Amino acid sequence: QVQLQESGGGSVQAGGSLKLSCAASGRSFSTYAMGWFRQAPGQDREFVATISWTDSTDYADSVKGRFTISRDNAKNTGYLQMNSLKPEDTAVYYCAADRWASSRRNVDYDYWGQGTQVTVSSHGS
Amino acid sequence: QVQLQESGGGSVQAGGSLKLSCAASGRSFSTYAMGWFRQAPGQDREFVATISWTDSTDYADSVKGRFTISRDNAKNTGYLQMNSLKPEDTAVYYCAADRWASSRRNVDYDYWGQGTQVTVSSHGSGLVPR
Ligand SMILES: [Zn+2]
Ligand SMILES: [Zn+2]
Repeated sequence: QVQLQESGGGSVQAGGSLKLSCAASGRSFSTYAMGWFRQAPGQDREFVATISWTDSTDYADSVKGRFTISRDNAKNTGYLQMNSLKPEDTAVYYCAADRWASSRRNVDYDYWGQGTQVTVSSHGS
Repeated sequence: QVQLQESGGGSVQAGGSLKLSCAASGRSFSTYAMGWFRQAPGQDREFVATISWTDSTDYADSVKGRFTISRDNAKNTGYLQMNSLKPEDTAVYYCAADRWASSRRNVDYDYWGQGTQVTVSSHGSGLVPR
């Protein structure tokens, strides 16, 4: 089992950047896949990116070329670098982990953080 | 002569990251030094970082190892990547440009943006990184 804690959220101008971190506590972090999901109010919790135990990555089409997922097993930490942020990215961002799956389905991850709020302004504001 | 506009500011959790951009309008952007300066409440506009027209960099001791200044001459844009943000970093951040400046002095830069606000939460709100 792992416990996860996200950090790095904020409220930024469109086109800006943020970096989210997810700090894991528990045994065998290197054996977990890590996922990022996001939920806007009155919307379903959606796949953003995942990284496998071998650093194989997967991204939603909506964030390809803008977001980068990574991990540092020595720090038991995962990261989501978010560049060229858009108002469509506003949401609570959750990190999730699982040893038995590495998919784009939220039901396939059994360990979740509490979430970090990301807010992005309108375009050209 | 260039016109500058900063973007990318915001409010962020202590320990987080931002990236500020400075878009320049005008001729010969690649011939200008670009500086970032910041003004916290009750403070003067202080040097943060500069990049010369030959890509030579200079950082304030308070941001060395956390901030990275860069430029994209093809996009007439400069950048300030800010990692491991601290409450000490809360300020209005200004970009400045000059063809004839090789100093940390705000009087050596003749072209200024209007500023972008950066607000970092309290130290206590930050986690202990591994
Ligand atoms: Zn599972
Ligand atoms: Zn000058």
